Amino acid sequence: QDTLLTLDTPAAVIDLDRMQRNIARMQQRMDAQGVRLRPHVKTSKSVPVAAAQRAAGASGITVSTLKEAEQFFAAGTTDILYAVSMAPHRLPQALQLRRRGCDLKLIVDSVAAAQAIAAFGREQGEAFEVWIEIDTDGHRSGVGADDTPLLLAIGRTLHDGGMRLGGVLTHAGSSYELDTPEALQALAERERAGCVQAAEALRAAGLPCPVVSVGSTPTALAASRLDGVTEVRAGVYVFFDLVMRNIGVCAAEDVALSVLATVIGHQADKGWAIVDAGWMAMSRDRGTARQKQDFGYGQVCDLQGRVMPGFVLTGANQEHGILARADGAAEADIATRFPLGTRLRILPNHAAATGAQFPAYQALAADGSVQTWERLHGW
Amino acid sequence: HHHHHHAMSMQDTLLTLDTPAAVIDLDRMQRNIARMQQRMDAQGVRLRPHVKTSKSVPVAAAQRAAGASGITVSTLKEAEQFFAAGTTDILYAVSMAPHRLPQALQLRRRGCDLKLIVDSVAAAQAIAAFGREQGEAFEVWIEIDTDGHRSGVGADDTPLLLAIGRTLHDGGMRLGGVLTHAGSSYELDTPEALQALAERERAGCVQAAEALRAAGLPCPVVSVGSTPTALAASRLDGVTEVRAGVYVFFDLVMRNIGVCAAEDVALSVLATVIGHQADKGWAIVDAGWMAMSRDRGTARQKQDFGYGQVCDLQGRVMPGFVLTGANQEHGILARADGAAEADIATRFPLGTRLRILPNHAAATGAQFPAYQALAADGSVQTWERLHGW
Ligand SMILES: *Cc1c(COP(=O)(O)O)cnc(C)c1O
Ligand SMILES: *Cc1c(COP(=O)(O)O)cnc(C)c1O
Repeated sequence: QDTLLTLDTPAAVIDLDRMQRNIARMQQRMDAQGVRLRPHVKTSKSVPVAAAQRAAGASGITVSTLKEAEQFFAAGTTDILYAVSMAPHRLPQALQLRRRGCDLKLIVDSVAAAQAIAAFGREQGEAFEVWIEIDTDGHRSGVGADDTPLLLAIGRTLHDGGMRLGGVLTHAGSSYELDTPEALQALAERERAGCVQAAEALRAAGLPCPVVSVGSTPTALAASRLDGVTEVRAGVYVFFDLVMRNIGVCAAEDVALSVLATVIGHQADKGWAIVDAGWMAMSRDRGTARQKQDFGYGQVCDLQGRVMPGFVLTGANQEHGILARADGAAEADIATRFPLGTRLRILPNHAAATGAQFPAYQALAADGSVQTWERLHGW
Repeated sequence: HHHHHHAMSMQDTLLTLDTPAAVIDLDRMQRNIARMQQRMDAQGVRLRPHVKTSKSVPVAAAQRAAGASGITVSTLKEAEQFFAAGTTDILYAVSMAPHRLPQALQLRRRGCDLKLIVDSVAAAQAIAAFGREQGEAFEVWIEIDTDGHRSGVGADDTPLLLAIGRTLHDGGMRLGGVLTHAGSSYELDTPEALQALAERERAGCVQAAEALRAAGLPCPVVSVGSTPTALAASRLDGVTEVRAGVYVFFDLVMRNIGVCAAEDVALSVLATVIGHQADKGWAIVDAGWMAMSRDRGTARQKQDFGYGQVCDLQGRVMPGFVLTGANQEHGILARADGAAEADIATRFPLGTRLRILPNHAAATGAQFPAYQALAADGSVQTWERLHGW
């Protein structure tokens, strides 16, 4: 039996009970709202994590790279949305996946990218399914929600060009800057309204738009109503993290991903315990620094997963993390509290960034045993 | 010529690779390798490169061919990979955890001349007890704290030096030396401050070695270094070797510290423009923080490069454009000075390929399974690197 006492450190540990609670909470909310859940696997890139999301009721997946679409298709998942503005040079890759039987959907937000897809699709005999990305909050990519002329020009380029105009999507990722239920509820409504308005504008122009897809984890969990929406995309919620805790959509005790670390030394005068989880284990993500509670490079928990308020990783080098008091004081006799060899678990600022540092997760069962769940690295 | 014809037809260049990709400019890397080795040769000290920046066999092979002596690793997985590749002289330069002793023993039993470090009496007792139990005289160095950065015994803490040194020597282990790493050098940016810190690091490590020797304890190696202090030390009297790693590529944090120029940076991320927000002057690229890493070490330095400095396809800097924001798989390219470029779509057309210089070469490299090693002829070769532990 591998267990938390036998693993080498650092290790990325998924508490499966916490993961299952998070999976149930999101699926039950999307059912309450009358929409499908299309989880975004870029958080975990792991076949068994996505399998648990599908078993609870999810419908298809969202991926952030074509490498994830290859991985998940090779595992039997065919309903795949690649939710990053399509690069024309990746069209041969996308064509090969569709010819193989993957129902791979692409997105675009410009006439030039829509023309490149439709021209290549006609040449190769492929009616690509393409969704139009809508910018509903100024966060990133997308056609402005009131830019009707651009929306229609892209829609007619796809539809008149022989492609399948499959829907519109938006991602209100500016939700990550918010931290009150009122602000999140309001942004969720702006995301819903803007995505529904773009669908209605396509329809009113006689163009097909069967899918309306919205979501980020915080807006998924905050939306009061989702009229007009057919699916919500969310991914980080499967594990949560401290940035999500600060946004206010979970508690620290809901975070299912932690990094198992061993105490390898101390600086007694400074009240530091040095652990073997540095920034190569945690990642350089410091999202909580700009939030109302800064957790440094992570929140310390004991080996049982009990949060230890007031101890965080105040600093990190590549393979060394510095555990110390959040209150700035030099904990007296730090080595007496955390002897050499003590194992601790660190909750991450950002679950997708920390998970991508590891070749695999250690999925922790109720009996204390672990099973290794590989995940994807690279492109 | 069957092999020849098939090989050509399969050769990648910067035009055919998928993006993002981590590209090493081999000519720049070789200048970096030569420069550090020449400096250590001129000081009469060994260079023991730290492979944690690249974790790539052919990069360490270039360092060894240039004259390096052994390597430094940050994990036992690195020691396993490089020993399998034929590197026998390996220093594991992270405070040794007792639970890793069986793996260290197996590596030594297979022929790896693996050196461990400690900075505590309890760690030295654990190594000596296991070495007695297993019939192994481990070689252990004592880590010295010469600048307040991280691990190590204070250079002037004689009683703790001797306690640890005697625990190892009386315990039947080989007390092989002292080492220090003056990582506070990353907060400096003037040659005055760097030269003075390099002198503090040399003086403190040598002080500890002299105190052990004055107690009758062996201490034949004195090992110092960070890339900034390796490049700044005036003198290395009393030092046997210098360890440096990031110099093999450099990055924008090193450029800001002042120990290289942006044109010495050998690692860049190849990216494609996939979109725009013309009214905000944004080009959107397919290198987000998953490609660049979340490192923002330049944010506190004299020039903030956001998530990386934009260069053209030929690798030349495009002044004033940086990645100002990054999400997982999207980077936001825009003016450093916060003006909205007019006509951003004509400046950076959809499908244009760019190269992004990183804040931190070790952090960006770790995001990739492999580097694309770019030769003078524009040909690339895939150079695998290690991920995980
Ligand atoms: C990552 C992502 C999501 C899921 O949002 P999270 O807040 O990461 O759960 C949805 N849509 C798109 C386009 C994304 O990139
Ligand atoms: C990384 C490291 C080095 C090399 O320093 P760079 O500034 O990273 O070149 C040397 N010694 C130790 C102990 C290190 O961790």
